[PDB]
Amino acid sequence: MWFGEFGGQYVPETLVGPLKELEKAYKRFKDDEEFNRQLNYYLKTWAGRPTPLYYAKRLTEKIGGAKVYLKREDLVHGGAHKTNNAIGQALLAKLMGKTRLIAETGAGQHGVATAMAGALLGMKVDIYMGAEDVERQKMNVFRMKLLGANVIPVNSGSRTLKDAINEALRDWVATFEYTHYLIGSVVGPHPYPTIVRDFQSVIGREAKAQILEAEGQLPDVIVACVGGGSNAMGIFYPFVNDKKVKLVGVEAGGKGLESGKHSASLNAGQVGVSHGMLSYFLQDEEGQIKPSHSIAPGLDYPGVGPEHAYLKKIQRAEYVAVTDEEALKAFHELSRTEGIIPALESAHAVAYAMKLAKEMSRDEIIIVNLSGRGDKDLDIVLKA
Amino acid sequence: MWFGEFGGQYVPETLVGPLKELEKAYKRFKDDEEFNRQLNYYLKTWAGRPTPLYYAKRLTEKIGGAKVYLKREDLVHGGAHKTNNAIGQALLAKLMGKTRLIAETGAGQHGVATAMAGALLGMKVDIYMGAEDVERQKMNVFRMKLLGANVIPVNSGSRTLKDAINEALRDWVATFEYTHYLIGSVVGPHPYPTIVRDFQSVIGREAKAQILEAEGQLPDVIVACVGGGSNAMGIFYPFVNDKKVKLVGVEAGGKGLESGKHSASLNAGQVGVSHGMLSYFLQGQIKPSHSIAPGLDYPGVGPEHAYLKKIQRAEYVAVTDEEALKAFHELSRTEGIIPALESAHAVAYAMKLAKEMSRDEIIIVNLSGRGDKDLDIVLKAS
Ligand SMILES: Cc1ncc(COP(=O)(O)O)c(CN[C@@H](CO)C(=O)O)c1O
Ligand SMILES: Cc1ncc(COP(=O)(O)O)c(CN[C@@H](CO)C(=O)O)c1O
Ligand code: NA
Ligand code: NA
Ligand code: NA
Repeated sequence: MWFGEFGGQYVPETLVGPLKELEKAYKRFKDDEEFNRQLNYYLKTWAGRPTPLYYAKRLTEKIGGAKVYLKREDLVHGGAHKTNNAIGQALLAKLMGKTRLIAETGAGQHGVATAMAGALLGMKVDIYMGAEDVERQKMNVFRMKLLGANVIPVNSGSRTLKDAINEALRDWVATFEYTHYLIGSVVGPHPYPTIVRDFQSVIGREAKAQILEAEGQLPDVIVACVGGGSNAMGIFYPFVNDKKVKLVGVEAGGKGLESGKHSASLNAGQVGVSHGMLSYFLQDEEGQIKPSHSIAPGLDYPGVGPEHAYLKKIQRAEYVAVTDEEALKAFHELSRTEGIIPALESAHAVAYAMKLAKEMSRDEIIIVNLSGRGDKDLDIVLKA
Repeated sequence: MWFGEFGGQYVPETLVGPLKELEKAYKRFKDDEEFNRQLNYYLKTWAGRPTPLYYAKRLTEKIGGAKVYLKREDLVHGGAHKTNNAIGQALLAKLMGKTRLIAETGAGQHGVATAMAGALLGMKVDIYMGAEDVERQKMNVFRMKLLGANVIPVNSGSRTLKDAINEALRDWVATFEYTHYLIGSVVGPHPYPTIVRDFQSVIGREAKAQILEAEGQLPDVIVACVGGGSNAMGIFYPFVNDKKVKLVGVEAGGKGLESGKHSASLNAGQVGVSHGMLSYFLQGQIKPSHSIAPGLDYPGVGPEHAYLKKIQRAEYVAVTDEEALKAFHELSRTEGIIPALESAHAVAYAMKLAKEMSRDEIIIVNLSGRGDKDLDIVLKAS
């Protein structure tokens, strides 16, 4: 339940039962032969795993310091890492006898991933999405509709991701006998932070085998963007006990950390409770969760998962921020230099890795998690 | 040079030297270990090959006949099979000492693939695109620009794909010393039909190993959409000498074969010489095609398909806009895969064919691309 002081299960009594049933089923199926056979079968044949590890040679030589490798989650079916978790949980839900999936989404990538997994397994899918987010994600909303899902616009509160989560929790209270709430990041009440990290850890396990193949040794640094924290936990987790491997999480710096328009929960937030968890949140003086800002629509969650709060506290991982400007610069740079158009979320990680590589030796190795592709962001990049 | 009577190299004398230089370079490099080292390295680590072969269980059960497997070229970097050929030819060009790639594109996928390959290998890229196509492919034009390529609108003729090819040929004639014309399908003068097919044959080589792993036997039928014909040749070619494997190419039937608003060159075209090759073309003058699928816009077809049709090694059919759009929706809802509108033609035909076959028989459908590029077309139609 806990990662030191962070995490927990801060929910009404009506969700204790459902969460207990979920934890029970997860413990039964996580190491089950048939569950893992099916999961790996879908990840391979439908999602296209393993994704490659790409040496960005041109980008590396241009900067003139450390080698930059890219873990290519942009190539997963759906165009982002979210699919890995969507399949895992959707299959778990099917084996628990559930017939319906609900999920929140901000950027729309988790919504699409959930709609895809639901279609694959023959389940109903309703996606809760803040009305502000529906308005700016027309194409992802259309993708979800083509996949057979219904997108439910959320008009309560600030009409954003935090509000979508609140409506989904309210739905799940009444519908849990037949509905699984498919949370999309390492957030929410226990057991969700643990489950989502476990279903994304395939990223790190592949990346470890692939870097040993390419370089014969573990990397010096792993860099990943951090919204709620799932792509970062996925690549980090298999290296946590390799003590010489530095772990760097990159939050959205927005218009700057001192501007009050960013999504850097670990950097600038405070401890608090929301969505069932004790973690870091951007909060005002009256304990209200604040709206976050980022040019990357997927770095929109005002909190961060408790396992990242914990890794920061024990100083196992370092957390930094990169601005909208720096992320954009990286979006263009990677597109031009390596012929890969990254998601704006992922461009934050690329932006930091480029800064860091310049300060490091040519013998050293950085792995960047490229959490998604940039096709979804083309209009945003045009406008900025 | 020829596939039966089809193909050849019917070009002005100014193109003969350049084509002979390309032929010689290709013969040198095609089985060279060093060339193949670099090509396989980029296909694996950058493009993400091999793509999976997926058993569409829900689609199969619903139809109630043959097993339907999908070769997942939708998962290749860039979202379509075009990348396989773009990398192979861009690398060839690089090794020949060229500094610039030019390419035609209609739908914009070959344009993007060429832009990506050029960015990867440090080569200038100019994409010729008919002004009518530039106009309705806003996002692909923008992906190309983000990738560092210049898009040159074509305002001559009908301002579509055939005219882009004409302009690119005029450019290449002048600039071939340092420019490679990176043709996107199995069309044009020898050696292009052969080169493009060879660079797409990885699709079939994977699919063969994958179906032997999954089912312990070769498939009964392979189904692929046919524009110029590259994704179909890619998956077909490694099975040509497996006598019991049926090969089915699916052309764009458009508004219906009787309407004359389609792109079914093999079904309803006439044999003739154009773009340096003897093949089937729609027409007395060659006309622009119609299809809901922007990628099935070439008025002609590759000469190797003309040949397979004539010897009856492959069967060719047509699927309408309406049927393709139905299949786009069906695959999205039933399997959670949004296909390209081009590929949806193959899916549509495969669904018709599977119904008539037994439950132990196997169809492989080539899913040539993903449908993200077609979302606005499908929004307007539906
Ligand atoms: C491509 C990509 N990369 C990174 C992230 C950040 O999330 P993570 O920190 O859980 O990986 C997201 C989040 N996207 C979420 C939240 O808005 C969604 O609902 O789609 C993403 O879409
Ligand atoms: C996804 C997809 N599937 C199929 C085809 C048909 O081409 P083929 O028959 O050469 O495979 C295309 C063609 N696309 C070409 C022609 O317009 C282009 O310039 O982009 C495509 O983009
Ligand atoms: Na792959
Ligand atoms: Na945050
Ligand atoms: Na045609």
